[PDB]
Amino acid sequence: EYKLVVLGSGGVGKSALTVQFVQGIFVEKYDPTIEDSYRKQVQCMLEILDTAGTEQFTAMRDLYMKNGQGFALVYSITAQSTFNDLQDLREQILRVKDTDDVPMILVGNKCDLEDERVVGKEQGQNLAFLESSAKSKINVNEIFYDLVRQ
Amino acid sequence: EYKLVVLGSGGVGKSALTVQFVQGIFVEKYDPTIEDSYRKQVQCMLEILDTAGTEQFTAMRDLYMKNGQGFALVYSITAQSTFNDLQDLREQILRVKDTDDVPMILVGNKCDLEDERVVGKEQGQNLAFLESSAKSKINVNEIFYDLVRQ
Amino acid sequence: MRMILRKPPGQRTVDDLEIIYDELLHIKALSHLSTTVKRELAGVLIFESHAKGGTVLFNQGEEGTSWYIILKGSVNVVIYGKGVVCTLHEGDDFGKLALVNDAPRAASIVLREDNCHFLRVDKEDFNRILRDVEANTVRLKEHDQDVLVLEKVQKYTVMSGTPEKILEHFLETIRLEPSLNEATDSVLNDFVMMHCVFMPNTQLCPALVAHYHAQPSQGTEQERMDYALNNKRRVIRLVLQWAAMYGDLLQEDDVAMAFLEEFYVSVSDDARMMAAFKEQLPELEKIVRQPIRGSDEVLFKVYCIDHTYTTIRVPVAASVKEVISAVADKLGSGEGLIIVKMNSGGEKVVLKSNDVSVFTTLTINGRLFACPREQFDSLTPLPEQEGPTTGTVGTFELMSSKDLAYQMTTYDWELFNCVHELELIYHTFGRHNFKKTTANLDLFLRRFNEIQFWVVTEVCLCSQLSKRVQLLKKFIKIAAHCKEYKNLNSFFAIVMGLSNVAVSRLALTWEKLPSKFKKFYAEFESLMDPSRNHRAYRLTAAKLEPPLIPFMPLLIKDMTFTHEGNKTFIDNLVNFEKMRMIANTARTVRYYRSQPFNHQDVRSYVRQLNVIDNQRTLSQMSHRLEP
Amino acid sequence: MRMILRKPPGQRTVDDLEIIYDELLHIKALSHLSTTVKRELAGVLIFESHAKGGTVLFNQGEEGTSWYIILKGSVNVVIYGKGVVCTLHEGDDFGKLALVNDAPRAASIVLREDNCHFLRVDKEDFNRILRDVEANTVRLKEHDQDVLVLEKVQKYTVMSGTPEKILEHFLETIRLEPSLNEATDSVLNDFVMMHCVFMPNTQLCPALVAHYHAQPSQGTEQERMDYALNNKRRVIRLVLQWAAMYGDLLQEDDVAMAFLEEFYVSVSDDARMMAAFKEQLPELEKIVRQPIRGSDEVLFKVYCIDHTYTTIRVPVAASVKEVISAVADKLGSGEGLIIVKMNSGGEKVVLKSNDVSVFTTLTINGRLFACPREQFDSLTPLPEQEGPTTGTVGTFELMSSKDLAYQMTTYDWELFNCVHELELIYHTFGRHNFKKTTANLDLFLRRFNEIQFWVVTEVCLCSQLSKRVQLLKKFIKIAAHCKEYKNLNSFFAIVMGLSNVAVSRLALTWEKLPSKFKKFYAEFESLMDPSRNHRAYRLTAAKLEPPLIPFMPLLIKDMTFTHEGNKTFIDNLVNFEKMRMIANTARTVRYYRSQPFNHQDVRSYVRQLNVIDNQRTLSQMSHRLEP
Ligand SMILES: Nc1ncnc2c1ncn2[C@@H]1O[C@@H]2CO[P@](O)(=S)O[C@H]2[C@H]1O
Ligand SMILES: Nc1ncnc2c1ncn2[C@@H]1O[C@@H]2CO[P@](O)(=S)O[C@H]2[C@H]1O
Ligand SMILES: Nc1ncnc2c1ncn2[C@@H]1O[C@@H]2CO[P@](O)(=S)O[C@H]2[C@H]1O
Ligand SMILES: Nc1ncnc2c1ncn2[C@@H]1O[C@@H]2CO[P@](O)(=S)O[C@H]2[C@H]1O
Repeated sequence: EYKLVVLGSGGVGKSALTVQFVQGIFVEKYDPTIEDSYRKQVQCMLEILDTAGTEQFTAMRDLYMKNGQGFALVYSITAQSTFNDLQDLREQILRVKDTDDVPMILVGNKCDLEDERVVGKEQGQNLAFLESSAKSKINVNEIFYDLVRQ
Repeated sequence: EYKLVVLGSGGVGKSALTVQFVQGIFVEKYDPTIEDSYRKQVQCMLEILDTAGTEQFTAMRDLYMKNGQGFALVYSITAQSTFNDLQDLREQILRVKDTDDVPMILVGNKCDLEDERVVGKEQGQNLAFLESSAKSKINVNEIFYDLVRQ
Repeated sequence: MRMILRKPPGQRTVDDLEIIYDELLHIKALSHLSTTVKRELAGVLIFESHAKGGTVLFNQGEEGTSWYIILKGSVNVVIYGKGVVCTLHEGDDFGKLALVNDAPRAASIVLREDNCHFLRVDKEDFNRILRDVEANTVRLKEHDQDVLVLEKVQKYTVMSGTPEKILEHFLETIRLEPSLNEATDSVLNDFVMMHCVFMPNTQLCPALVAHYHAQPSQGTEQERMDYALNNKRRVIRLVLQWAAMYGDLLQEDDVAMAFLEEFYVSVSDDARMMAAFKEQLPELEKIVRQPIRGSDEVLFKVYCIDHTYTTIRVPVAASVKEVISAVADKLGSGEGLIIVKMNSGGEKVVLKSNDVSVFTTLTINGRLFACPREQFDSLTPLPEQEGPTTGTVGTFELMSSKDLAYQMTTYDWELFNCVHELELIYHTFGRHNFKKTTANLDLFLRRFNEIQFWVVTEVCLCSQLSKRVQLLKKFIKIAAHCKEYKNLNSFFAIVMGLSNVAVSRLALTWEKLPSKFKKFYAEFESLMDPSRNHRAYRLTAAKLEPPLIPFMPLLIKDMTFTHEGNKTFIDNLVNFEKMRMIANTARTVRYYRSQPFNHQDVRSYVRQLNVIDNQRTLSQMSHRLEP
Repeated sequence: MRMILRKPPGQRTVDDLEIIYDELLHIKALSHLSTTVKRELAGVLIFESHAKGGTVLFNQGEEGTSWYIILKGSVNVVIYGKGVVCTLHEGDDFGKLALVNDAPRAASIVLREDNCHFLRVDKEDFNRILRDVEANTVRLKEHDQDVLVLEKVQKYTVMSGTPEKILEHFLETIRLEPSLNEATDSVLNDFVMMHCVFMPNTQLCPALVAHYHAQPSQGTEQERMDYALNNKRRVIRLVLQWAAMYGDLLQEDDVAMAFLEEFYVSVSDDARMMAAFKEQLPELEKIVRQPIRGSDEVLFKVYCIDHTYTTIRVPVAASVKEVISAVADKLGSGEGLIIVKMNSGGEKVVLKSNDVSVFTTLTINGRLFACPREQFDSLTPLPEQEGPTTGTVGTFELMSSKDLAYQMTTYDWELFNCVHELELIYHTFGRHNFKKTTANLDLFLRRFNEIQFWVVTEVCLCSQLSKRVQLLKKFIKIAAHCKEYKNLNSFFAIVMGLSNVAVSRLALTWEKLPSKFKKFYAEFESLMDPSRNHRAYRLTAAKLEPPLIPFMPLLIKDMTFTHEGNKTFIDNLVNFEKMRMIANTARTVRYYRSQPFNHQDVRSYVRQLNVIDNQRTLSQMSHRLEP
């Protein structure tokens, strides 16, 4: 039993990453209302606790931070703002469970679209790091593999 | 609930008539070992108690005569002997259930093959009468319809 | 052989049957069927021949009595108002859909050429032999493209299609018999709710008028008259369901209002002249906290960097571009304003010109600023955003736990009943795609945060340790009464307020709480377990009966992942399987609200909460209560 | 697109998947699959290309790891010892059978031309997506005819095929692992038992020798050596099962005895030279009332019209033609004899020259006559056929009910164990088709009538009403003890004797019977109810455990209707579904006899019954006991 948490601002691609990992978009219909909606066997059983859709409810992210053992901090390399939104989530993680260290990875999502790119690999590298794409399925599984390793 | 009985010598076509009525040969596999093997809904539920295969066990035909309410006396119009075998079965019917009258029909089976014919329509007519064919499915249902009418 | 296949089923001999079966093996339409199935069909399949091109096998609207395979020749699939939509050739089969769904034929089938041969299987034989075995997708085609895809999920249901073909499907299959009222309405509901995504009123309304006036191209005068009359009764039925789904929302749509007004005129004229629509005409005549409407006007303050403000007066559903233009009217500017939302903690978001109805999407203490881009980093929050500095314990301490929870639940029901089901769709697929407000949903969602921050605010403003233990106790009781009233939303809001970092920090307060209430709370907390898709919450709500307020954040999450998890279009066709998934989630809400829910000082308090929503402020306050 | 289809499954993007799916819709091999199934396959289907004709996809004997669809080009299906058996073209699929049955490939697949393209789905993906959906019959073909038809009844089982292809199938799928001994033998049993109907030893023995010496036409030297070694172990296994099924019946078949003797020489020579067959060779070395054999000689009396007779000495399995010729040797005739069976009641049946082993098919008191046809109507029965005129009550009255029933059941077990399972097959399909005796089955079937007529005889020969009530009582007790010993056959025989018209007539005797035994009997009688296919009997026998003697007339009826109800050949192929149905009925007998069963005067009596079987005589006697 593991519990990984997906964090970041809206429009970053958290929900896409979550579905693309646990099942896959378009190959199967996705029903988010069933006991196994966010559980995948990987030899470990992972639940993905994702904040997509509930970012306005800060109690929701705190509840998941409390239960989360690994953390993905996702931004869009097409957006400035989302990258800058990242310092605070990292900080809030250390506060809810009362600790010092927590396993986590920084994710630069949407890497496939580079004619719209405004953040560089460098900036994310300066800031575990991965440049991924949920839709292009680049580095989707890797994200959640790293966190079981941490 | 009805109970019809098929009688006559061996090689006459009793079993063929029975299967051709209750289900059909070749359209479906025939399993004689199940509760509904000889039952057909027709609005009445008929069981066919057939002596095919058990002619050497006279107690078997007596047991069926005891339970039977209608009777088919079948011969092959390719055989002399089988026609002559018929007087006695008629007599044995009146003896087992202790009665005077019993509903029954005389059946001249195998009517399709007439280059092998040795009994005539006349002889059977002299002797309810039907010239039938189990394989050519001529008059199969009629046989058992007549008996519910009687 | 044709003789054999012409013989009635019951007249086929054992060797006829054998000969037929061997020929069945050379037929590609039967190739996926078992040996068992094909020997059964040997006794039941009919050979049918017709000499003349233009011969009619069956007509649109008729009962489905047969399934066919073409052996020789070709047929036209003919639909009223479209002519020949496709042609089927040797090896194709048709007629299965009507048979299996017990629905009317959706097309006529007409011989395209002289001398066509068919294998036909009639209904009772098809249902006993082929119903769960002849399981091929039904793919309806028009000008060599799929237009409707239906599958066994027992009937074939719509999986995908074009907007027009989906409408045509749902229209035709309407059953008008009164004993079927509820069943018919249920079948229409997915389309009626979800059409805004794939067939907006601009397209749907003209389609409905066109369908209303449709006439058959085949049949005697009486048959034609009867077909077209029932067609009109079917269109009217759909309009009635469509009108009912919108209710008061129709006023926001001028196209839709104009359609319905003219449709009412059409039907009342036709009712008179045709002596029809006796039941449906009066139904239609009827149709021709209070909810906020997109056309309601707001007086809204928009701030400058120097903390002066402009008051604009614009529709609730105004776009950001419309806000900017209104602000420029009053400041007399041409200096490139942007609109930024600012939170009490100083967190800033630039809004897009595209964004609509943004007023109700501010955080509890959020404000809207207008400024040139160069001012973005220098904006600072207003004192009024920072919340109260003194408690209100002296007021609500003197109020019963039960009265508070009841007045909370009453207000929560007004807010929840103000939310139109369509707002859930608009919110999920994105407001700008519809240019509709979700103001009611927005304010109801914000209530969850207000209650939560109310808890944290009052605890953190309570200096005396002893009274603070009594606060913890009273909130735990308020929550218990909320859960008893089936207000699960406000129950979790209090529980989560109690879980906030600034409150859970207070060991001296929690340590001192009677372990009776420590156990109550520990249990409430376990009900929030996210484990196995919130199983603990899910099963809890599942046991409850209609008048309930669900845990709203999880509803929004469900909707979000339904939308993101599933493609709206599949091969350029509407993914109707996705449409039903979304519509199911919204009917869950309809179910929660299907039964009604059964002290002016308590009322006024509960409805006028003033709250700190700056988490930094609350943690600073917490740390000085208990270092 | 080929790039896309070449990308590993996990590297396909959402738009790759969409593009792939739209192309899947143009593939006829997937046309019967759901939308749901085809979008799953979009992420899993592999595109495979090969440039050169003669390229090998897989070899005969290998594990089934993939299912294929041909997109472009063609392939040869290649089988050791037969070369190219067929060719598959664009649109055909192959490789499903090995995958699903977890069996070895039955053929190699070789590219027939340059540049062939394939869609491939690998095993774990096939089993999760396609296993209960890709349900097409497997039809193996050779020179454009079906040779094997297999279906899901979870594996594909053989429904029909040619004798040679069925043998090849059952040989190849033998599993040699000791942990699978019972499972492997069970799978072979239908073929091993039923081959006499469709592949007699004259054909099977040469086929087995040919298979024993078969060599692969592909592979390295070691691979070829190993294949051919395991092939030989598989043939040996089948021969061992075949030999065991016959047991002592092999002596009746000179072809089969000669085959097995030479096969033993082959295997012992090969064992030495190849250092193989360490376990199987000794097993094979072993193989290289008592039952009557077809080659046993009988001394049989054949009567003239004047009631003199000839004694002939002929094999038990002699045909009627052989009987006639033996009689003519002793009467020195050339005057056209016919053989007629005559019953004690004077009923006569002319036998056909064709009939074999007729001696044991006479009624209890039947005799055989030889005569010119002109004498047929004038034949009259012999005094010795008419049975006893005095009872034996004074003998068996003094014997315990329990001792009688036990000695009866002991004798019945000797008779029942004398019947070889193959006699049930020969009896069902007709003795002349095999020229085999069913002497043991015949005598065991006649025992049912002997017991039945014993009852009627003793009741009808008992003049004193009082002692006759005691007889009725004692038979009812004998029956109860038979049913306790699980001898259901002899139990029903007594019950049915008691039901005979001549015994049931005797109201003064039944009226006088203690109602304790009236109730016992009324219950026995209900157990015989023919209702719902003898449900009362069927369920009774079903509850019992192995050492039991079933109700034999119903077993014969079951077999009769299995044979008459079902065609032996379907489209010139063996109907193997029928073969299994017959074989199941015979293994029911094997089960009944799978556990052993656990007073010289009683023994001698029970084994030397003298009986009246003339129903007229018995009714006449009955009527004068009680008018
Ligand atoms: N059975 C049938 N159903 C519908 N249209 C038919 C028909 N047989 C012939 N037609 C004609 O074919 C025409 C095709 O174009 P329409 O405007 S649907 O009008 C149609 C009719 O005039
Ligand atoms: N675009 C389309 N609309 C309706 N029916 C169509 C069609 N394309 C093909 N068909 C076939 O025409 C048949 C008309 O009767 P059905 O039972 S609705 O089944 C239909 C399909 O088999
Ligand atoms: N993969 C393969 N499996 C079997 N035979 C093959 C093969 N590739 C080539 N062949 C040859 O094709 C020949 C066809 O006839 P054969 O007597 S089975 O011998 C065969 C081999 O010599
Ligand atoms: N006569 C035959 N014998 C064996 N395989 C055959 C055949 N005719 C066609 N095949 C195909 O060749 C394939 C060889 O591997 P399989 O998993 S046994 O599945 C087989 C069938 O798909």
